[PDB]
Amino acid sequence: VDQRTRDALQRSVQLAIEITTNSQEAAAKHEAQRLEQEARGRLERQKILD
Amino acid sequence: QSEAEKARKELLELEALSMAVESTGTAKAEAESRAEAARIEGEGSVLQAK
Repeated sequence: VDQRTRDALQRSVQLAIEITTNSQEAAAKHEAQRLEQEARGRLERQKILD
Repeated sequence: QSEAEKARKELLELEALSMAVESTGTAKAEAESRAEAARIEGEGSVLQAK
């Protein structure tokens, strides 16, 4: 019945959306770091072979 | 780092061989030049003595 209550719940749903976007950005950052380290390791082994 | 050390072992073996070659070549060259000069001086000293 109270409008303030519904307005308070809108902040809850926008915080849930912000949480989901932060989660996908963190997953992308960790995949980027894994590929970066794999390429760096292959590059170092190739420099020693050269 | 484990894979890089696996190849770095063979790199260090080849560098050990190259250092061996360089050091023994330098020492052999200098010693043989001094021995040749000494032999020529010795035969000259024989002829001077006569």
